[PDB]
Amino acid sequence: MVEPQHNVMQMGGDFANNPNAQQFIDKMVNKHGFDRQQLQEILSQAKRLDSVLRLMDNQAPGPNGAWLRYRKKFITPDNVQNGVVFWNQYEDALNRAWQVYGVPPEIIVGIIGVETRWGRVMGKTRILDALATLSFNYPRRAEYFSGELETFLLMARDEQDDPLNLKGSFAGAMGYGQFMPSSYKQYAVDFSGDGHINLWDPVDAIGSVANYFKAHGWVKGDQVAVMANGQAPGLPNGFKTKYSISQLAAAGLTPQQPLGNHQQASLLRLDVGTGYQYWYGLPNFYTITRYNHSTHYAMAVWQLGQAVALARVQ
Ligand SMILES: CC(=O)N[C@H]1[C@H](O[C@H]2C[C@@H](C(=O)NCCS(=O)(=O)O)[NH2+][C@@H]2CO)O[C@H](CO)[C@@H](OS(=O)(=O)O)[C@@H]1O
Ligand SMILES: [Ca+2]
Repeated sequence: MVEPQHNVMQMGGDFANNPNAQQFIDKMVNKHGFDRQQLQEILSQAKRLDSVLRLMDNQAPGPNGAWLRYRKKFITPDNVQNGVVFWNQYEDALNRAWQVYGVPPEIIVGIIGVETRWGRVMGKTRILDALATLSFNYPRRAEYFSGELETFLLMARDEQDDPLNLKGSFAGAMGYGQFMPSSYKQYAVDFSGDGHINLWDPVDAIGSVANYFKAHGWVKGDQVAVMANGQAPGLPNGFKTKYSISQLAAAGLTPQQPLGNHQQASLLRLDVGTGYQYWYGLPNFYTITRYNHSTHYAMAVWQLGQAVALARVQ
């Protein structure tokens, strides 16, 4: 009947003699009451993906058209049309997310579009393999990923999922919005109302993205970014920069749209080939970068969402 297998203390597989894997198992047992043997069975099947390690290293911390190349990966007729279809298909959920969280449909549609092309590209890497690899064979971010692995196993246990069946990105991101396990834990919501938080359910994903945004400071109705007239070659740029509107004016910039009561902004500079395009980055732009720490990412999400919004009016 019951086979405890207390004597089976050594697991096989790529992480068999990994001290970090063994310590992690001990933690899961002590802290969460996991069965050591069940965990060894799971991790014995986990694969150490060298490709995941190489990519994490490649991503480790002009004008030549850099922004245009990034932009055209997302803003194309095919993509905008698929975005329109997604918006119309889930218009009610999007409007409800707007009412509940104050995050507009274009932002949610843009996020899900850039992340997975609205569910078409969810990822093919087993979350367990990615997280085990990064937790046990990647010292630089081992603590961060171990926390993600811990949360993932707890998630799988709770929602009764086979931890080995779930797939996603090389970093362990999941579903329509590519939520990391910790983001699922802190921000995912059962927006569909069936009692279960499913990152692969478009309705849940819509509400989850909205809640993530509100939690990270999204200001309802506030502008995201305003293009500037003029150039500011001397000034350092990027989503982390901060200048008063007065300083930017002194640098030779003027906003193309009224900035309201905003007194500061980040200076964003996009490489459009023929030169540079300067923008006043407002708080909501920064909020987008909280989802994925990149200026290009945030600008593509916002512009894709706007492109889809306009394409719907037609
Ligand atoms: C919604 C979400 O989960 N966003 C998280 C984001 O996910 C990113 C991870 C990325 C990813 O999977 N990258 C792997 C490489 S590739 O580009 O997919 O090929 N995609 C996800 C959504 O944009 O990663 C960063 C940094 O880890 C997290 O910030 S942190 O908490 O301060 O660490 C952030 O919370
Ligand atoms: Ca649900």
